[PDB]
Amino acid sequence: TLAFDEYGRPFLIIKDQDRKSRLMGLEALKSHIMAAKAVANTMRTSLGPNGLDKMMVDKDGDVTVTNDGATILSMMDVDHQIAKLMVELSKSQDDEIGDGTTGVVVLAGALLEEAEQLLDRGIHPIRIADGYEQAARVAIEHLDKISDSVLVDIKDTEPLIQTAKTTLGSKVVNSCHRQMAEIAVNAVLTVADMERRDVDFELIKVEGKVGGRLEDTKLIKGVIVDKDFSHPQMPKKVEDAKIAILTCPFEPPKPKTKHKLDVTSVEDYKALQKYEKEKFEEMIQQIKETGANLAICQWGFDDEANHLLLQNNLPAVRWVGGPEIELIAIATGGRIVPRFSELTAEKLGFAGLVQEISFGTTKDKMLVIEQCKNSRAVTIFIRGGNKMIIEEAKRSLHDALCVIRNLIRDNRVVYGGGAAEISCALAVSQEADKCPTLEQYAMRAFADALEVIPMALSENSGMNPIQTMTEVRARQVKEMNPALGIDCLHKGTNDMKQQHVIETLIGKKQQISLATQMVRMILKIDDIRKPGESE
Amino acid sequence: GPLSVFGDRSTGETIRSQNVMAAASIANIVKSSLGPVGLDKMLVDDIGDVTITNDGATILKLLEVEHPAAKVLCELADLQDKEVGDGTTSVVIIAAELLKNADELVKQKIHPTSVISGYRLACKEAVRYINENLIVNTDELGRDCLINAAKTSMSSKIIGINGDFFANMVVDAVLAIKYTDIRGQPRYPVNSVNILKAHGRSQMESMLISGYALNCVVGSQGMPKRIVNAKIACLDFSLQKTKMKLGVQVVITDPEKLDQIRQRESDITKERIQKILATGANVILTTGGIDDMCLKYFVEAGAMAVRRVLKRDLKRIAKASGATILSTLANLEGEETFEAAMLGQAEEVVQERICDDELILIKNTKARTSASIILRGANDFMCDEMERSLHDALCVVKRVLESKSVVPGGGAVEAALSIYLENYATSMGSREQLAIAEFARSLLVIPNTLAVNAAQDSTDLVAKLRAFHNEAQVNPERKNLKWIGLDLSNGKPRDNKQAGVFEPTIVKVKSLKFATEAAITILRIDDLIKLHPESKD
Amino acid sequence: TSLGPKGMDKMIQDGKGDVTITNDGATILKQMQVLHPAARMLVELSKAQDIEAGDGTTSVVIIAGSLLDSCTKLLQKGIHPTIISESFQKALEKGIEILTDMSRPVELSDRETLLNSATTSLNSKVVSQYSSLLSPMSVNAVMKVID
Amino acid sequence: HRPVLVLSQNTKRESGRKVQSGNINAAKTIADIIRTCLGPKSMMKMLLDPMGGIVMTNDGNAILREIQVQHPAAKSMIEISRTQDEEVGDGTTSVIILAGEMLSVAEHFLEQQMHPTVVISAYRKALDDMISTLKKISIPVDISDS
Amino acid sequence: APVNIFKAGADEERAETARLTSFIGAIAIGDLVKSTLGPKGMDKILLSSGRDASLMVTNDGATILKNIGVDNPAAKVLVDMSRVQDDEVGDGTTSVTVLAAELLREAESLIAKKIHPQTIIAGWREATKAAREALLSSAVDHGSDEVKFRQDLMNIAGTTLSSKLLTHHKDHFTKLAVEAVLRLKGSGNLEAIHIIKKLGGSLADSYLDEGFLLDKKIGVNQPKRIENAKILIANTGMDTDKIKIFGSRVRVDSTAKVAEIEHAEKEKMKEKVERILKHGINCFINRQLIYNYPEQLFGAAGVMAIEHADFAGVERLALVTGGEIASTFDHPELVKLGSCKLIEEVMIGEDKLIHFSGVALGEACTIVLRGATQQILDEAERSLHDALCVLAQTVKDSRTVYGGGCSEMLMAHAVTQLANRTPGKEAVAMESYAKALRMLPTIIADNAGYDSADLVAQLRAAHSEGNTTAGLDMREGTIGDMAILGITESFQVKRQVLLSAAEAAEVILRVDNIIKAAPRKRV
Ligand SMILES: Nc1ncnc2c1ncn2[C@@H]1O[C@H](COP(=O)(O)OP(=O)(O)O)[C@@H](O)[C@H]1O
Ligand SMILES: Nc1ncnc2c1ncn2[C@@H]1O[C@H](COP(=O)(O)OP(=O)(O)O)[C@@H](O)[C@H]1O
Ligand SMILES: Nc1ncnc2c1ncn2[C@@H]1O[C@H](COP(=O)(O)OP(=O)(O)O)[C@@H](O)[C@H]1O
Ligand SMILES: Nc1ncnc2c1ncn2[C@@H]1O[C@H](COP(=O)(O)OP(=O)(O)O)[C@@H](O)[C@H]1O
Ligand SMILES: Nc1ncnc2c1ncn2[C@@H]1O[C@H](COP(=O)(O)OP(=O)(O)O)[C@@H](O)[C@H]1O
Ligand SMILES: [Mg+2]
Ligand SMILES: [Mg+2]
Ligand SMILES: [Mg+2]
Repeated sequence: TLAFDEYGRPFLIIKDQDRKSRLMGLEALKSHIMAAKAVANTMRTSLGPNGLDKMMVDKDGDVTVTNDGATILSMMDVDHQIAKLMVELSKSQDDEIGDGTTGVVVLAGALLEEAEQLLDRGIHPIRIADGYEQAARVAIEHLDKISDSVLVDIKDTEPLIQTAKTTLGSKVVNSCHRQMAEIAVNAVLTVADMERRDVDFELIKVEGKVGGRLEDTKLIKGVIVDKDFSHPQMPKKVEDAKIAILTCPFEPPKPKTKHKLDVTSVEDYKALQKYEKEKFEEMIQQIKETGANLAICQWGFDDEANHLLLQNNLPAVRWVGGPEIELIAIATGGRIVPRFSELTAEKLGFAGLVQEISFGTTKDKMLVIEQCKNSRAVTIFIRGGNKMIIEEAKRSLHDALCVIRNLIRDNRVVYGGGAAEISCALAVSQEADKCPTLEQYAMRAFADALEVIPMALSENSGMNPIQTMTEVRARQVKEMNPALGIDCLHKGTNDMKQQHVIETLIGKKQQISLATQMVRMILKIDDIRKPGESE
Repeated sequence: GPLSVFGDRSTGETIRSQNVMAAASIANIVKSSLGPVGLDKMLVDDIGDVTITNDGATILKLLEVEHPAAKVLCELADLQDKEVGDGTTSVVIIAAELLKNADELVKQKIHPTSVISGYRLACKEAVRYINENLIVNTDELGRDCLINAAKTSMSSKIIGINGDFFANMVVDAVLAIKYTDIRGQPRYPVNSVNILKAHGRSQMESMLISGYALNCVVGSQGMPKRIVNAKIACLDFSLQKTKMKLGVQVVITDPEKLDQIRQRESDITKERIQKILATGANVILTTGGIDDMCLKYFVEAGAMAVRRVLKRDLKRIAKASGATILSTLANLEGEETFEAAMLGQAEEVVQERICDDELILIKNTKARTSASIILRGANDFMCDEMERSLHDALCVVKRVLESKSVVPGGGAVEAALSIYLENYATSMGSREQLAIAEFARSLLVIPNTLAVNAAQDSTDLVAKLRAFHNEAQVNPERKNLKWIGLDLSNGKPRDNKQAGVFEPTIVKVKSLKFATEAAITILRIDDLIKLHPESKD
Repeated sequence: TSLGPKGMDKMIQDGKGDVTITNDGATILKQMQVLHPAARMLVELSKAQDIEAGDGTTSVVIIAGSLLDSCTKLLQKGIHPTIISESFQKALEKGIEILTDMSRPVELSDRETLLNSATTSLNSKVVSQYSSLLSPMSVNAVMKVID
Repeated sequence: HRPVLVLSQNTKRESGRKVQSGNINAAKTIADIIRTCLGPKSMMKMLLDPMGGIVMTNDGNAILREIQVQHPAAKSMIEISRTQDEEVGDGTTSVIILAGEMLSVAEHFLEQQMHPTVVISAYRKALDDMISTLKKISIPVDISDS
Repeated sequence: APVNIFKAGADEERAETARLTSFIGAIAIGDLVKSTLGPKGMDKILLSSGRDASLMVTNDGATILKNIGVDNPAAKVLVDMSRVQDDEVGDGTTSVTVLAAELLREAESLIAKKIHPQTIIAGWREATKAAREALLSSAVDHGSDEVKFRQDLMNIAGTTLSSKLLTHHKDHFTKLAVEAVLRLKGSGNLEAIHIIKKLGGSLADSYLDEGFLLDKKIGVNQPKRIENAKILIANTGMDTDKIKIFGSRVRVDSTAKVAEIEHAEKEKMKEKVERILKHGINCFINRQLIYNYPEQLFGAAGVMAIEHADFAGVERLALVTGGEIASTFDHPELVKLGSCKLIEEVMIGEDKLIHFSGVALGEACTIVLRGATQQILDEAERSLHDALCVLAQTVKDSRTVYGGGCSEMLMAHAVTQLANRTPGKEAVAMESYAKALRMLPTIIADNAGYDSADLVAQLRAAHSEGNTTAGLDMREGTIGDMAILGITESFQVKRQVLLSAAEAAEVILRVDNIIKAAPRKRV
């Protein structure tokens, strides 16, 4: 018996074993599938362009309406260790590619649902997991058949816009489906290093301010910071700005150590007045000798230095952030100068229309940089009607900035809309008979689970799943298999090449690879050692 | 998703390991009370009652259990008393070791239905081998078989003396109650021996009363307490005043007729007491009640009247003394006849001194010459132990006289079956041979427990025990080593034929049949569902 | 795990304290007392098998537990449940015609045919080792009282 | 609140040397109570009853009946003095001291790895020789003499 | 997810109670502020449970929703929608709340009709595009001929203040709102119009000051009024400077040198004031505090000293006098001084305020709000703030549309004309968009007590054949021409009512799952 021996002695193995939970049985694998299918059935309704959004409420009461699969599973309070691995699966897709975070959870729940009927037939769970590796290898090699792109980043941006429209077509930015798609294309190509095929997202600043509409979202080539002119009579428009970027506060120079400067006579106190009076005239003249007409400072200003800016016609901002001035020196081509004595004409930045824009009745007055000269840093200014449509557009356009980054890493594409999943399901079924020795049932469960993603698009579009999928799959066997999928309004024919539904190759290559390995770590587990109550 | 039952469900090898520990929790208790080197226990209740016993049935009946696999072994000991009567520590150890060795088989991914079918091929072969390897019936040994079989049962209890005092009283008790039946059935009803207890002198003063020992008093202290050449009148009706029934009421319309009805309730009562006493009856036994008015007629006439005796005691007296159990008046519309020729007979009815109580004895009863045993012990705890040890000793000589066949005790049967079943598993064994091979190792726990409780050598004495039994089966040179047992006082294998260690045949045949059948039911608890207690709703 | 000759029995201990060992599917589900309302209809399904047939009790839960399990993928394909109920009747009416072709007409006068039928039902119970006595006693108790 | 899967709930188990040498100390404890009530130089022992009465006596039977013990082997020694009180008159205090001393020497042999059945088989052989010794040293009494 | 729930204290719902709680929580927000819409709608009084409850009556829909604290998740989208409407245009926060709630009420009628919710989104995007062309083609521009633009500005302030507490004060408060923005003559900073609330007197006693008012009265022994003065303001430290050298002590050997240092400290503070009076000024305004040692120097020279006005007080004085901040005094030829006529002190509500009467280049105003209670002054300040923000954007965007229900029937007519040229899948969703646009004149008509079932039916029959300027006349209770009565609103205000309500109803209708997390410290 438990907690007692046959000789009457107490039988205690581990501490607090009465409040423990242990399941080996045959339902330990069944509890992992029913916990993972409910996550996949939740994310099934938010797939495709007809996917409905979800309303997420934080612990503080903040409400965020999200549609991407990365932020939905991350903002949950799920205390289930099987469903916690589905959160890290959608997070791993966002960190690597960042487009199929919703589809990688429905695919992982589809592989576990097909493995439930295979488990009742007597197949070992590692034998299903070894059969999924031999089946996912066919889906990787078949996905690299038809793949071509003609992007040159000069004038052939038409494959780049249609690739970003597939990512933005499922979000709430379909009103700006042509305007905002061209923003994310030009924001990547101006900051990407084509010699190394590396894109840095630190150069792409994504800012948002309430007011206006979604059509007022513009791609500002430069930087957008909160302007903090210390003088209210400062000119709010500079036509040709020689920007003097400095990191020294407008003050007498204070050392970093303890000084305790001694004053003995009245000649030393009169020397204190002439020291600071000549220091504020030296820090102002050393900027005017370089020909500068705009100053950026990280730290604060003194009141004595504020009026000397207006007398010399030198506008200056105050209290700029850390990485904000790092974006100014790249957008203007200037250098960040530590002191005032190291200022020169070569370390100045070049900019055109430097002005602040007031938005309605607020007092923000953000910076707008219209003209530049070969900048490697852009800033997207997202506007909207409320904060729910702006924070989602920051998440929607970030997925559009990632699919252009994946095209520079790999210039091979596929055709989405369920066209690649039906074509990959036929490749596993053709190799299931070559040979059907042991893993015949494990490969057919992989092909039946790959058809869940295109049949979820038929369910959200108001069609029938088994009626529409049987028509599309039969047309790819009777002839050579084209880019044949589905759509919501269906655009006439079902040809994905004519409807311009273009997805990246490495996006769907990591959808099958990550969902197979996450299934292998939740099939190769036969015990749960969770505790009982909290305290 | 899962089952929505409000109780508790445990599947797999969890219950398959819990039932073995439930059976081993009972076997490890009674392992210290087996054989002549076994020791008694103490059973203390919550109210303060102390019960000192070593029998396998009295311990497990008073002990509370909760597990469903534990109630099978506790009810297995209760069946051994009715079927055999001394075989009720050995069945519990075998039936728990049958589950311990079968648990090692089902952990080797062997199906339990092959273990159940493998146990039936070994249980039926064990009864077949023990019925073809007996020594002799009760004709060659004579009275030496009944005494030596009685001393084997007493060796595990408080009456295991070196002499033959308690052994001769049991054989003389069963041989005096030989009741014949139809179609040649010499039955020996051992329940007719009234076993009485009294805290008196030592165990060597236990009287063997040839007759019956009634546990009652005379009542009125004016009757002669010793009647020689007595005539027992066994009757069952209350000798009280004539009370009318519910349907009869006394509605008098004349005041002169009042006192004649009041005297009629005692005149009809005394009319029965004068016609049962004028026929020479001196001893009157009554299961009802004799009130103080009717006790005068026995003091005046000089007769003994015993009131409020048991109904089970009146049948043992009237059958042994030739008396007729009469409940009312009878014999073809007769007023008061009583059938005086059907009175009982007795040589002497004497109330002796039983250490500050009154006990009535009947000497030889003149018709059947029955027997009753009065036990004498130090305290009441020894008298309850002496009663249980004597009742198990009466059941041993009952089965020997009925079924004239004895087997050697002290592990001699379990040693011969441990080697014959290993050769039996090799001949016709394809997939169930592992269950027959573990049936032989489970039977070896009976000589193994005799070596543990004696603090002797364990893995060498039993290894020397089966060395003689192996040569008695593979070397046909008339070695006659089938009766090799254990000498627990010396620590060497001895011959149980000359030593006088005899046990009945059905104390091991019914033990191997009940332990194998109980091991099948506990082997099929692969799934167990326990619901919540429905007490307060 | 309680189906077939290689099946094991189950023991259900109720709240009163009367724990019984049972292998028949009708006796198990009446003692489990499942609180789910859809699972209580499967208890009454094995009850009517004990009334009509008597020897179909565990198998009626394996079929009905798998016909609903086969409807898990059917309800995730846009198929209406009325269409599944029409097609399950067409598979039921065709299913009896398949079992009728496998049937062999026998007579009650043949004692060897009635003996092998009763021995099959005893192979799943605890009396499978006692089928040499109980299975002849089951036939002789029936064929002498039926006329 | 789920119940704990136990067997033989709310009962104790004790075996080994703690029961063999434990019943000796319970027998030595009662024999030390009435040890000062055997000789003619004995003293009375005032007892208190749950009814409110007082039993001031030095007889070995009346003392042990007023003692409520919780030890199971201590309850056996009280029934010994009740047996000696009903059989004879002045056979009380002597049995409790003698049974405590026969168990005092029996505890010595239990430490020598000797089986308890060997000591009892030696006690029964010694009991049969104590009866024959008293019958040889006895003397017939003239009951007619006053 | 309800079946076999794997959450600790969190709950969720999918497609059953998700749209049920979203439609209940959003209609109850719109039905709350339904009674505050129109020129005859009542007002609300907002109260707390205690602990400085601070009751604040407001009729504007943004101030009601920002203080209630709704626990519903979908209702916070409409609360945040009205917050952006107050920050962008400052008007229509009540109109955008009822319109976004009437769209979801018509979307609740499409629940039982089994319409797909993505079809309603695609049907409303085409309906919103048709409604943008109705307001853009009906907008009336105003370039030259400024005597018609100033008359058009009084129709904007007369329409905004009619739906507030200032009902029978349109003869005065319209002139206080038009001339306040007209004196800016530039950008709508919306901070030069400093509103001062003083108790005592009626709302008709309120006025627009021709100069500027201030607090922190002029010194101790300084003159109270100087005619034809030169105003110089400052943002510098006067006394206890501790000038910008952290880690500097006075380490002397005797106490006689400490008396020489503290006399040298007061000489440098005297020399700083001597650099100020070299400009030839008569008034001094410092943002920081002025201690006693420079206060005696200004009083001996006959110069005023206004100490610690405000951080934004020197900005309004720089826009009303035409000077500069001038925090450093070392170049008198590069510091521009202000101009004024009278700096006399006036007494408004037993409080002496510094009146800057007769200032030059006065691009700043001061509204002296006087009311019966503090609750009226807090309502009239928000009512004037809702009127000055529209006129600050009407001078930037001169396009105006005809309000009073006329703009909503023009938008509903363009949707209904294109609803008949569409197939039946999306035409039902477009008809529900046009019915919600007709609810906005229905709420205005029913709040006065008129027959709303017939007046909107007369507006729909009028706009179906001509009558692009026909609207609802709330004065007599009939249908009149909006160009004759002069009931106009701005184009950017009416566009943000249409556009933000169509975007906010798009978010809530696309929600099929509300997964709320477990809150903290709630048990
Ligand atoms: N025009 C279209 N026609 C058909 N299918 C489409 C169309 N646009 C998008 N899809 C499908 O919608 C799906 C949206 O997946 P998504 O949720 O964005 O993945 P992730 O969560 O990884 O970003 C894609 O797999 C794509 O096949
Ligand atoms: N003199 C002896 N020598 C060896 N073994 C003995 C002797 N006397 C008894 N035994 C053994 O002691 C065991 C006592 O079993 P017991 O507990 O009486 O069974 P039950 O509980 O069924 O009555 C017997 O199996 C017998 O083999
Ligand atoms: N000798 C055998 N060999 C193979 N299978 C058997 C044998 N005997 C019985 N079975 C199987 O065991 C199953 C027992 O089913 P059972 O539980 O009796 O159904 P029900 O609960 O309806 O009575 C039968 O379906 C039968 O196929
Ligand atoms: N005068 C005496 N001299 C020596 N011994 C005595 C004398 N009188 C009494 N005794 C002893 O005192 C003992 C008293 O025993 P007692 O406690 O009366 O026994 P019980 O409890 O059975 O009555 C006797 O055994 C006796 O030997
Ligand atoms: N004189 C008038 N005639 C007709 N309608 C009017 C008049 N004045 C105001 N209204 C109407 O009253 C409504 C008031 O809306 P309001 O609550 O101010 O919106 P918000 O809260 O967004 O500022 C306006 O939509 C306008 O059409
Ligand atoms: Mg996408
Ligand atoms: Mg059956
Ligand atoms: Mg308004």
